[PDB]
Amino acid sequence: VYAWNRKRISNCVADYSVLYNLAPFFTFKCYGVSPTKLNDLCFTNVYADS
Amino acid sequence: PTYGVGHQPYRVVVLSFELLHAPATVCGPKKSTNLVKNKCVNFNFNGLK
Amino acid sequence: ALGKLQDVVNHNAQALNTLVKQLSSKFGAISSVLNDIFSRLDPPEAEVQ
Repeated sequence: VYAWNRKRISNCVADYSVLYNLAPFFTFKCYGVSPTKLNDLCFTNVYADS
Repeated sequence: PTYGVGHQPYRVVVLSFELLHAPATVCGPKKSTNLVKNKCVNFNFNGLK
Repeated sequence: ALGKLQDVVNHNAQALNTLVKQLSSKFGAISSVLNDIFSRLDPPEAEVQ
């Protein structure tokens, strides 16, 4: 948490179908978007932190 | 290894998008109907519906 | 000279222009385009925004 990584994801085919099928006790909470509608919207830049 | 469920180790990954007018790059997967000239039709240009 | 005949025209050319400029001002939603609130939000948070 004190030193996180920020992967620059760009120029890809974002298929979020492989995401929700994760380990037990998972949450797909979205602040602003809906997790169900993330398949017909062209995203410009996506940043992933860990 | 014996902590409570509420205090067990978790891992969090957050995704921050930039859904604005800039050229899109990580557009999801969804066809590409051919184009059509002047006609009363529905369009989907990179999200703009 | 013909200014009171232009004031009634300018007043109508202003209320019609001050009304088309309120279609791009969100009042508490994520954007002012109605085609973007239904493409990012499912149908129960949409009805709220």
